[PDB]
Amino acid sequence: FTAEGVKEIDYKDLNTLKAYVSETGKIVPSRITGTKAKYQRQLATAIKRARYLALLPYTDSH
Amino acid sequence: MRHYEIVFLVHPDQSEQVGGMVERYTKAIEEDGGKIHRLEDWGRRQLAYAINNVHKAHYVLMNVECSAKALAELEDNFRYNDAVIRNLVMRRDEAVTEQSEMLKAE
Amino acid sequence: KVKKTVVDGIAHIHASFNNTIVTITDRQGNALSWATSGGSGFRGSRKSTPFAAQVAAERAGQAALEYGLKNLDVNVKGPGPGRESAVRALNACGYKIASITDVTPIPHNGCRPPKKRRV
Amino acid sequence: PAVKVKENEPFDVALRRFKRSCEKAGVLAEVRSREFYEKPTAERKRKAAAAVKRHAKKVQRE
RNA sequence: GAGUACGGUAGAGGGUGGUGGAAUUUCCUGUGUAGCGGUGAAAUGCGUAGAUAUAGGAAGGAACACCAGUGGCGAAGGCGACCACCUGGACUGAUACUGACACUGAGGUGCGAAAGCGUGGGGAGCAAACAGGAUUAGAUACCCUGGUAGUCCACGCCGUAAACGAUGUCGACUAGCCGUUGGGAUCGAUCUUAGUGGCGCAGCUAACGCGAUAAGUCGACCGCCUGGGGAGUACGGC
Ligand SMILES: [Mg+2]
Ligand SMILES: [Mg+2]
Ligand SMILES: [Mg+2]
Ligand SMILES: [Mg+2]
Ligand SMILES: [Mg+2]
Ligand SMILES: [Mg+2]
Ligand SMILES: [Mg+2]
Ligand SMILES: [Mg+2]
Ligand SMILES: [Mg+2]
Ligand SMILES: [Mg+2]
Ligand SMILES: [Mg+2]
Ligand SMILES: [Mg+2]
Ligand SMILES: [Mg+2]
Ligand SMILES: [Mg+2]
Ligand SMILES: [Mg+2]
Ligand SMILES: [Mg+2]
Ligand SMILES: [Mg+2]
Ligand SMILES: [Mg+2]
Ligand SMILES: [Mg+2]
Ligand SMILES: [Mg+2]
Repeated sequence: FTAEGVKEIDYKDLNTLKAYVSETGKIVPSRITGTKAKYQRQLATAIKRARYLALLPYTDSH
Repeated sequence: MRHYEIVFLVHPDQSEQVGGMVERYTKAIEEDGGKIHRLEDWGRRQLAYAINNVHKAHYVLMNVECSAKALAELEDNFRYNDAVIRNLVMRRDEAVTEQSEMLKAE
Repeated sequence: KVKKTVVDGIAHIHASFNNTIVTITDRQGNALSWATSGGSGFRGSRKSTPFAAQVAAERAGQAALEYGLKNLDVNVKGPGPGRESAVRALNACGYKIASITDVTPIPHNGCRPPKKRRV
Repeated sequence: PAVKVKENEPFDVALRRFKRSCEKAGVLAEVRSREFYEKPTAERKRKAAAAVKRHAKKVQRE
């Protein structure tokens, strides 16, 4: 996210959010993706918030 | 006043008069000194899970500049309306006004 | 005693640390046949082995050939043994396994579980 | 965690692929964790010990 | 030194309401037939009055998977779903402002895990007491099947913990190396600031060990100790 822009990770960008979920539908640990801690926290909050609005699934099963 | 961002999705059966609800809400909140900055409609998407045993909903976004009174009355409208399903209000500090995701795909 | 045909069944394997239960149903969840490790005549330490699960799946499949069921989808659920031997018994019964899915229920916080055994 | 049998392969790669997918998801670990109740003292102690061992593992590489 | 005004950051800091998804339990209904559950092995227990399994629906309560980390915040106790509202402090940068306005602190005042107590609600799971089955020489235990106070909420009391870093608060100096959290400057690297960790020279220690987050070198104030039991007990007061 430090490459060009994006002052934060928004909950409306599903294309970026889907890069940080596993096929099950869980958040990917920061030690794998190499993301900074601050940006990982922003990922977590955005993913939960978008998961509320049914844009992302809580679980692959449902 | 104070900035707010509201995401609001309507039952698919009533997903034809959504213009009316948008207009009445906008009037009711800008008649008290409020303001509308962005009003986006990307409705009729598929749900990632079934809410009230439906799998479709009509999404809409609006950024508003309102006060406590307008907030409370709009929240009541969403609360006691039956074509509301789900709601999200996300106060922020800047007026965002230039597209969010629209339909990037063809 | 009356006849009814049905194609494309779903087989549920319910594996625990003590037993396994295999149940073949239609798409609507209507059970046609079932079998269990204890029903196969193992009854004890032998009940918690993949061999018992394989025999149970064999019996259930042979019962289910009555209705037809050229095709089975599979739902595995539970941590115990017999988790995979049941599926490889089911195919050898002759069905065409389209897919396998794990449906083990996981709480997100849930109720608190029992106290720990002091053994 | 789910798979499919696609393009006429034996029922010996699909089963192993399903096993690998389930291991990657973390099903047995989750069930073994909720098997009994772990009091917060024990949880915190385990996290501390694992962190110490992880740090020693990292340091011993050099 | 200590404070004020001004932008700006990160946070499970606190309080009041609203709402989510997974799972368990009970209840209603369809299919279906002889087992299910549990153990080291069993038995108690639940089933042909149709169980466990499986599919649909409804009610309710509590905890908040992944993110999650020698990570963060708080004086400590402690604080992990999401949103709005009310609110405390810390960090950071430039300029201006007051002009020693400071540190510690016997009495005193306030916050203070869990269990417990009072009044009124609630009741899914777990589970002191209790009942039954095992094991045993016995078994008022470990183990199994059940299960009530309690655990949850509001207000009030209680005032204790291996309440621990077993290390009082404040300030100043004393080789270095390797990580990490919030944030600035210079040209990914270097410098710098407040935290949080692993090693380590001097020095200190009975030794273990500490070692800029000192248990080293110093200063200001406070609390406490004086062989082991009897005993943190008796009597008196509060
Ligand atoms: Mg148990
Ligand atoms: Mg049932
Ligand atoms: Mg005092
Ligand atoms: Mg309590
Ligand atoms: Mg009590
Ligand atoms: Mg009592
Ligand atoms: Mg009561
Ligand atoms: Mg019980
Ligand atoms: Mg009480
Ligand atoms: Mg004490
Ligand atoms: Mg403590
Ligand atoms: Mg002490
Ligand atoms: Mg000291
Ligand atoms: Mg000092
Ligand atoms: Mg050291
Ligand atoms: Mg000493
Ligand atoms: Mg004495
Ligand atoms: Mg006394
Ligand atoms: Mg005492
Ligand atoms: Mg006395």
